[PDB]
Amino acid sequence: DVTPDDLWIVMESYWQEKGLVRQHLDSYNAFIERGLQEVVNEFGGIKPDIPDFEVKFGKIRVGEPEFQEPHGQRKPLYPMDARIRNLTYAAPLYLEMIPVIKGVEQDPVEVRIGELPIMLKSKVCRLYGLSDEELIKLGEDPKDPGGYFIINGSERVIVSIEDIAPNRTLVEKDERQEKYIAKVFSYRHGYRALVAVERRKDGILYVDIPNVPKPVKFVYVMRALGLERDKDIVEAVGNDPEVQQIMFDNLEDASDITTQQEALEFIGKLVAPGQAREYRLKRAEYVIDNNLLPHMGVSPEDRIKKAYYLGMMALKVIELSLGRRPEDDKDHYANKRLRLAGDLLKDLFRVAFSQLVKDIQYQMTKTYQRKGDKYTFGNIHRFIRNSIRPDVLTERIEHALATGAWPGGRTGVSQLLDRTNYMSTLSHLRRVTSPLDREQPHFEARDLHGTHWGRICPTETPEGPNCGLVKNLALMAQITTAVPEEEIREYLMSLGIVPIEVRRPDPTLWRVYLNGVLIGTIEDGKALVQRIRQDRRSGKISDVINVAYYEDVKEVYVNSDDGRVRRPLIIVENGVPKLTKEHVQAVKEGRLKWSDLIKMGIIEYLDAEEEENAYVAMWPWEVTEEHTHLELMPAAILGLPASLVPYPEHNAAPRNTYGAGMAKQSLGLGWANFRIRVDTRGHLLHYPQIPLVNSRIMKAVGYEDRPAGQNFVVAVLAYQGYNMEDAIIINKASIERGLARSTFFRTYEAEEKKYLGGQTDKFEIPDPTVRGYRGEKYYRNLDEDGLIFPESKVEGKDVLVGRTSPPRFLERRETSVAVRPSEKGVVDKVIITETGDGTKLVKVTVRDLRIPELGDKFASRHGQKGVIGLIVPQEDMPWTESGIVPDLIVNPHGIPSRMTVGQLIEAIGGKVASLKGRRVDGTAFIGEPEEKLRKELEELGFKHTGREIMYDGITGKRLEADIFIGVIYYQRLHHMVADKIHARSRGPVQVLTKQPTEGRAREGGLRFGEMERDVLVGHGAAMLLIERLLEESDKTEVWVCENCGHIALEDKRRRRVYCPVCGEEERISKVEMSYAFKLLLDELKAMVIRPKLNLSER
Amino acid sequence: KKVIGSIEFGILSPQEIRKMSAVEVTVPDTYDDDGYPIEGGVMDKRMGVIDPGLRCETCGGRAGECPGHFGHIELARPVIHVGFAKTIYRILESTCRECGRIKLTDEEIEEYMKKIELARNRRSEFNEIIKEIHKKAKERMVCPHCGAPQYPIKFEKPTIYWEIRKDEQGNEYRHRLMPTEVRDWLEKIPDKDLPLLGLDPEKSRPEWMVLTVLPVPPVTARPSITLETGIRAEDDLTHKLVDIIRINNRLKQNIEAGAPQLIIEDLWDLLQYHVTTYINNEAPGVPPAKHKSGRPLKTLAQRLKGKEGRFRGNLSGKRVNFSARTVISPDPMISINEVGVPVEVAMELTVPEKVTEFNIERLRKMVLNGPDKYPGANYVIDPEGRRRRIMDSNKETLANQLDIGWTVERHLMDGDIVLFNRQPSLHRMSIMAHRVRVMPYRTFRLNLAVCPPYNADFDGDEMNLHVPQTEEAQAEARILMEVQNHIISPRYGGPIIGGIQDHISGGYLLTREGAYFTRDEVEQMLMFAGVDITELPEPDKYDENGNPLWSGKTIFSLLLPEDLTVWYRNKLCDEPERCEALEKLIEEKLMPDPEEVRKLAYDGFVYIQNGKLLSGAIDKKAYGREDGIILDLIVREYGVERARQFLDQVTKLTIWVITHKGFTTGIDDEDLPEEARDRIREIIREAEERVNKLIEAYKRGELEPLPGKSLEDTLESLIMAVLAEARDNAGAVAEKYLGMDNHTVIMAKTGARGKILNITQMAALLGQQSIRGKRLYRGFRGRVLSHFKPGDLGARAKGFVVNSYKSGLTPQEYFFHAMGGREGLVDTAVRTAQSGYMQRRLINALQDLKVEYDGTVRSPEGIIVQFKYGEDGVDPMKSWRGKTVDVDRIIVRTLLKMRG
DNA sequence: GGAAGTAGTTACGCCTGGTC
DNA sequence: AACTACTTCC
RNA sequence: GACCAGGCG
Ligand SMILES: [Mg+2]
Ligand SMILES: [Zn+2]
Ligand SMILES: [Zn+2]
Ligand SMILES: [Zn+2]
Repeated sequence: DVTPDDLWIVMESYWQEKGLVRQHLDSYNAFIERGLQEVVNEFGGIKPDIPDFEVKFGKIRVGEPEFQEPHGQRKPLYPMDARIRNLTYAAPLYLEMIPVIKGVEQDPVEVRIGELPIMLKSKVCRLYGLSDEELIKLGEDPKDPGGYFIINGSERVIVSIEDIAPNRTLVEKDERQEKYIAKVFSYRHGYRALVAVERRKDGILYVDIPNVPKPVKFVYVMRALGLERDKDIVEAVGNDPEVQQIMFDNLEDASDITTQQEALEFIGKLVAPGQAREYRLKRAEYVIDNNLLPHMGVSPEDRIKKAYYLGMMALKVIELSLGRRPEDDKDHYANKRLRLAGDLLKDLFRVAFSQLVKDIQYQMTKTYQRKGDKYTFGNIHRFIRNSIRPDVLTERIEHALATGAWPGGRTGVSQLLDRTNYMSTLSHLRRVTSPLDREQPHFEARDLHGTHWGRICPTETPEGPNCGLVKNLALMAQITTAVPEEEIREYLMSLGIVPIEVRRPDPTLWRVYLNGVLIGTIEDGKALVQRIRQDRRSGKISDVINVAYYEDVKEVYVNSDDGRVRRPLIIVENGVPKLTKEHVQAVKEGRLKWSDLIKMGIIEYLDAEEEENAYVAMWPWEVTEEHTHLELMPAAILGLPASLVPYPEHNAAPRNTYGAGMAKQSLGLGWANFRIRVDTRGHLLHYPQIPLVNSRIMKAVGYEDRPAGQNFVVAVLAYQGYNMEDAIIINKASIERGLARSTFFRTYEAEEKKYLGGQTDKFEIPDPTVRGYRGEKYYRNLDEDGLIFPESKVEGKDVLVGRTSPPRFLERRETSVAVRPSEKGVVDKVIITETGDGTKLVKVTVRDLRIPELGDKFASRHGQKGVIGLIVPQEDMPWTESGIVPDLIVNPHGIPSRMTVGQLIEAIGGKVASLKGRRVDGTAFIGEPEEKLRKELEELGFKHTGREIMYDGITGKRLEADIFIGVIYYQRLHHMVADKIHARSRGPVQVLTKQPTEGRAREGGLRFGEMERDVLVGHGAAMLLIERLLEESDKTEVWVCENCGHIALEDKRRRRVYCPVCGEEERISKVEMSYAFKLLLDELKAMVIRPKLNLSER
Repeated sequence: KKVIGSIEFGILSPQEIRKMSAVEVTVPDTYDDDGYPIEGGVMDKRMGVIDPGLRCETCGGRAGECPGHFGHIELARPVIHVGFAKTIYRILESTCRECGRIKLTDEEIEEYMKKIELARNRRSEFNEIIKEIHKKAKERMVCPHCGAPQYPIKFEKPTIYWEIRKDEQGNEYRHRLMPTEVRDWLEKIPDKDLPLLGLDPEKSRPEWMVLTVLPVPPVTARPSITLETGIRAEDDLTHKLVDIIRINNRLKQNIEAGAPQLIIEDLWDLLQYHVTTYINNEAPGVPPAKHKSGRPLKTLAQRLKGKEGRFRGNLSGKRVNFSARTVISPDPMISINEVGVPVEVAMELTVPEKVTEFNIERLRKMVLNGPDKYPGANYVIDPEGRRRRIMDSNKETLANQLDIGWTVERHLMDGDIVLFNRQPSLHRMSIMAHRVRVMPYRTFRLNLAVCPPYNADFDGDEMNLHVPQTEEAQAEARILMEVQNHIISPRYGGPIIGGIQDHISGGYLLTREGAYFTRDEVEQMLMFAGVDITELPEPDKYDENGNPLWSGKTIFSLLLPEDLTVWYRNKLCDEPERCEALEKLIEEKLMPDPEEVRKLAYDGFVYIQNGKLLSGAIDKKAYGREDGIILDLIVREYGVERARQFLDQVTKLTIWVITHKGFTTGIDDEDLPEEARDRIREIIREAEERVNKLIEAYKRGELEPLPGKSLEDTLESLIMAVLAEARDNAGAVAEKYLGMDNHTVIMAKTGARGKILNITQMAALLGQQSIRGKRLYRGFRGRVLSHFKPGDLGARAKGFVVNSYKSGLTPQEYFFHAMGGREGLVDTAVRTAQSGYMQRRLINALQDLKVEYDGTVRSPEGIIVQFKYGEDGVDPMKSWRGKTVDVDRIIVRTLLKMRG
């Protein structure tokens, strides 16, 4: 048979042909190729208030990425210049207009309707299809995978959203009123409708419509949708005798009250309360056509199909009532479809295009009315061109991408791309999020599902509120892109399916559902499914098609939608997998590609629905005749940061989660482009190293070309109690030789802002006569131009861009840019450039050398976080009989409570790899077994247990016990103690509350919250509570009139204190209270409440 | 100077608002084009000034010094206060329409007045009585005092009062009650009728609820900041006031000019909506007032309520000066009551020290050093209150002019008292006072024994450091909050500050059987621990080379009180017969011959006699997070300084032992022989066969349900019981075979770190995984993964992991373990949120309860909650593990003291 | 007594950046 | 959302 | 200044 080492070649070919960001690129390419034109086709031509004029819409075209200079013209624009000059990497969008004058169409005019931002490495970007040298010449890292946008100079990545499958009805139990609830999320043109039917405890059927304030009896809706005959309704809902009786009982009390014509009026009463009968009818039919089952259509011709779909939903809820079917799981991945960059862009562009269409209509009507018809019909091209106003669409789209607040309630869709290292960027580009609120305890939604196998990483998920709700894709996951539904419908109908109009469903007849909607009926549904999959394997049917059946309820589901997470499997027939040794050799020699293997029907893509019908084997030697598929590589079920962990199955799951999460925070050469890149913060490990024990997936992906971490010599012993409690002891000599050394980059930005009236600011060294002038020492490194020379040492509070702004005090004010108060470094790079509007812009990059010290956080790939508790000289470190000195010491007390046997196995493997001169394979399930590693260590001349005889450095005698020592790949995280230490004696305060400001960046004060107040009270410390909460935040003195209790007024001009409310001058005394309480008294004296104060003598 | 004795809350009268105001605002504008405030606008200088360079017209003070002053807006037509809407509705439907009386009988009036005078102390009884009066008045149709129909009043969401009258014969109409007629109705209410409605005759008036004059909050209460772009960013209150002024001006114009009543009513409703959203934007049933951007505005109600509101965000808890935060790192070489402070923080934070007779020289030296050198000062304050920053060309003069009575803000130095806090702050030990010890590097240092109170674990933890500034606060901290105290937890009356992992493991390596140490090791460990000693005790053994050797028990006894005597069984007791023999020997006379005890010495029975350890090994029972017998006795019988000294010495000693003796954990720590592996394999095989038999019996209907649950639940419970028992048996085999010489076993049996479950999961099967107490079921239909046949209920197919961590997990078992870990990690956050909310509720309910000088516990109004705290008068912190007094311990201690 | 409505809460800090 | 508790129509 | 997102214990 085929070894798993031979299936590894096929998996590597899969990752070679298709990158790691193929979901974003595929979705965006589909959006550009067809999505924009689809949206424009939904948006019919603009019809203004003109007697005989209206414009049709032609073909959407997107040009090359170009930028319109403020005083020049459209130069070509490349992503580096877009992300350096704080531009948006967009392209002109052109739309043809067909003017219809009195029913006839003239020649088209092409007008630019706005700019569309371009995702990097897509089919329209300038980086597409460029060799490594060409990308390098453009100042780009060839390792960068694209898939993100550049908006106003910042890199924005759109995170996929794990929504519920549209147009699919799910049944479940309310468990409160004993009412069975079946809801569907019908989608049409970006609008979702929550249509639900309800069987209450009384046995009557109710339907909920989002815009109908109250539920309506189901038979009323069924008759309003064109079903005049009662018997027709009973037949359409179901033919089973029990269901027939239920529908008869539900319909008798409906027909005795509301007939066909009465139902629309009854709905209208609730929809449009009042006496306007025609308006009630109009509103009822509007909410029927638009707000009930919009996916079926909005025309009255689609009302009948709405009735059939509602009858099917009612039949499902009845079957749930009878218990013939189980509850529909909402976490089952057959019921969830991802929303990608393509569809989210489609919806956002739809909203922006609606705004532009309405604006152009307004402009056309206004211009026509306010200059008549002299040139509107004399030259229609100028009339159309001047009415365009294209900035609306581009501003809307760019604002949505930059802020992340999508149209509707969606928020956080677009997030700032993480560029800490390779792993963080790729994992962010492979991330999935859930729309549920993170505060609530979604126990069923935060847990791992069996359908996540091969689709979602089981171990990589953040800790805290987002646990389980933020997911990352497995390495084998593939997300579909929709195929045209009409061709699929036609092919399925040709296969033998007869539409429900001709043949009605029966218990002995299979119900076929395409894309979640019922299409027809067939006998022997298993034969139909077999024919479908045989056709797909033969190649005549596209890859995206997936089909499954259910013997329990006799239903065949056909899926061809977009956003389905799938995994590849090897087709097994009659106990023999389709993949053979010659296929593997052809793949290895480059004669065969992954797409070829998919097209020949050797490897199959299955989502959860089709996988339900599968019986998958995990190893080639486990295949029997009953198996339907074989696992290509079980180690690919993990995510990318989770695949960084070696021997992950020898660790506890929480520690694997910790390691996967901490792999995205390590320091290393994340991108070779870092030197010329302008970014707010960045790190650079000076000597990155390949993990000696590493998975083959890490080499296949490309992590080896951008490593983040180093291999340390680690001894597991307790040393002077300074590695106690997860602390770490490190070697001073190793640090001084370059171990874990790094540099921190910060890029300050200063813009020469152009205010109104020509009042500009100036880059210059300000004279001391300007207002807000800092010390003359702070401008020491500045040049006469106003910019700091590069490679000049800069410490805290020193300025980099001397700048003065026009006066606005009630001489020129100063607004120069200086380094942050707690940050030092050397000026690595000073660039000067021009903004989008044309003002001068300067970026200054400061690099600070961060040698490891006490408090810096270190982590291993197995989840063992820790900070440096001590830095010990080499002569104080213990040494081995072989001359090996540890670079790091970890307390043994952290091993057993955490149960990370994988770390010990990795230490053994690292020692063996170093001794052999060959790196050790640490793949998830096919890596080198621990027994082989121990035997090899024994044969190399060392103890098989990994324990070695060690000597104490301080006293010189050998330790009593044999010390476990090895090589473990430790990574330095960006949580440095220099970036976290903060101390505030006294500084700025907020204007509103006079309390200290918030934040390390603005000399903030630490919040002494109410929990600490209760802690202080429980100690009995009353004066300490006064000192901490009154003297040190907002202590003030107020004048109170003893006669009235209001706040007295002190006239500094007249040198008098009095109460305006009563005019008292003798009964006035000071009180001492926090300024926040005086503000509270002010807000209480607002909204008309009198807080009279009574004073006591003390 | 005065202090606030009480606060009386009332409703401001229109005359009060008119007199208290400094301006009447008419212009709905903020600033002019040049940048100066518009006279008559919301930012008029007669309401205070916030922009630097301006001057106040009411105070004459500059920005930040003028407190702020109120203004009023004379509303053209009165509006209804949203806060008092339901109160106005209740009063309207409980009082007469024409005369205004409460519509209650005079006998009922006098009886309810008498019942109001009584039962006023508690709010609940008064509220219930008010509801009863409201119901009785609401039901009534005719006013008893004057014959008049009382049409019922309907109330929709805010400020919509709608009473229903019979317009025609048999036809009724609802008439909307405008604020004018509502207010007039309220003025007609007499003063003798207010108490039965709950209103105060003087501090409140029902008519004042309908507000005709709106106070404008001062400028300082709604500041506006100028953005770096040059544009002005106003507050939400400023915008809402501008809109209110604009609409009020429109209404006044339409009223004086003359308009159709419908337009006037529409403008009136617009003004009412503006005022209602100004007072409470999230009031029920009102469209929130949205900002131009699209977000809703934050108004007075949002200013007050909420976690980010005024009360919780700026009154109960607020940001403070003289605080610091950085990562914490371990430091076993500082005392338990000390903290290592970085030089940067010590130089930044200062302690105000008034110069006196004795500290004049030191303050002169530190003024000479200045803000640069660490033992220096930052500021010098003369007695007049004028402060001067120390700098070059100032140090010599300020040092010369130090005199006496001046204030010098000096740097932190050794011995200073500070507050140290890791702030998830659950109990009162989350903040304790530590003595400052200045350290070179930039991280906080903490002794290991003080970790359990803070729950700190040196994995990136950060702790806040607060420096008390007044001498009263410093004394309070140093007397009540120091780390020497709080060794015993108030929760359970047991030691919370004790050895954690390395102290326990090193103590076991020290005191265990056969553990001996050389002369150099003994001297070095005694010097390292800080134990004072000038002569070593006589050695216990002699090496084969004649070298003297000391037992670990002698070294441990060198740091015990010479009077201490106690015996107990620790966790290392595996053969109870030896412990019973030792107890039988002790019980005969209570002073057994030391050599006789040494003959029967056992590691599982600790027996200290006159401060000499004669049997037993140091365990978690000696000192630990809970049940530290020796530490508890030392802290209860010898004081709290002796406990601190013993804790420091024993921690350093055990650390030295574990460091220089070698303590490691390797792969071999999870190894089992072939016999143990075979026994475990047979255990799992028999468990799987039993589960198969149960499944087959359930499939044939052979099994019958257990009481209280169905057949399916019976089968599930039986399967889980079998699997748990199999895991227990495999763990028992592993425990039997691994032995006590394994370091992983050593730290688990001694309680230093890890349980038996960890060793079982690491050296034997992992056991059954479960979510919410059930077997793994979430996945496909009839199965969990698609690698198992649907409908399978077997052990492996439902989450029973048959592999150890050492043996490596199969992919199915890996996914099952991932599910278990996920359920645990999900549980943690939900539990912490629920616990935090419950703790907040408990604290807000029990905050003020305290013990009076007579021994009782009383509520703030004087209500006695407990006539004796804890029903016996003993503080749980001072109690003996919840007991009033340890009678047997006292008896044995006294008998040994006298008869000894 | 329902049977809906309505309102009120849902741990504590801290850090970073980005846009208004 | 998911809990409670009132309130309040029935 | 408040909003969002991501992290840390
Ligand atoms: Mg921690
Ligand atoms: Zn007064
Ligand atoms: Zn003033
Ligand atoms: Zn009356």
